[PDB]
Amino acid sequence: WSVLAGHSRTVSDSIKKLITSMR
Amino acid sequence: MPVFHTRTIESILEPVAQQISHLVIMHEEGEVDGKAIPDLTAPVSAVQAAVSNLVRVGKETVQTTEDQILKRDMPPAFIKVENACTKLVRAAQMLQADPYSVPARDYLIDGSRGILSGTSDLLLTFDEAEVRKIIRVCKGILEYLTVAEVVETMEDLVTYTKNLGPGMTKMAKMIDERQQELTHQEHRVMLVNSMNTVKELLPVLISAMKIFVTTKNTKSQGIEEALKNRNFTVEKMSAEINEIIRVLQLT
Repeated sequence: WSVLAGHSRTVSDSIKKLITSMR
Repeated sequence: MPVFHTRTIESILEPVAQQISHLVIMHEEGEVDGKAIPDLTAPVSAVQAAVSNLVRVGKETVQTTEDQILKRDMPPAFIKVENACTKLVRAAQMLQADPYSVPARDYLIDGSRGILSGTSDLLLTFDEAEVRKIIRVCKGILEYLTVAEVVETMEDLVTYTKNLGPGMTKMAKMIDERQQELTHQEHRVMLVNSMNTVKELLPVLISAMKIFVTTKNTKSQGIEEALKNRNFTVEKMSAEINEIIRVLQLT
């Protein structure tokens, strides 16, 4: 329910932190 | 490129969508083609674990859940997103070897966009389903309104209203808590008006009926009329409820 969203929000930071990290 | 559908997803997914553009400008105006793009194995693997988790829970969800459209539609998210990573890992790998690697940069973009997309869909399904439950409720009410045309005594009236009044409160709860969710004011409005419009025929429906039940039991004149000021009420109520249903189902 919100647990599902819970994980999808993570993936997002996973990414952002990543795209960040190139610069 | 469209607005995100509810504000829970918006919060989640916009921050990413944004940044993915930031990357894109960057790529295509000269110059990630400057440096180094440092060993990126770690950030990626970060990304991989998260997604692996996500799938974990999607898969959990599929294998529970009564919703068979859920069952059908969520799997591909898992791929879209699983495949996405493949493209990230490669880009990593490519960069470890050659920091100036140009197809790595495209791969990176396209991984992210993939993940956005997957995750987006994934969230859109669980929500589509979340809307479908609400619908089931409304239909439940709709059916009952049907049953008003047989309430013929005091006994049954009370019986009838004992259930209607609450069924209404449950729908009411969720429409309201649903409308606060959406990103389109017209839809937020439409809903609310159409629900307020119903919140308020409820007692009309009652009295409409009371009267039918009074005059039937007095064996007298314009049953005929109560019968219609009543049925109409059910026609408005119903007409409105299908409208709510309609709205729930929009982009």
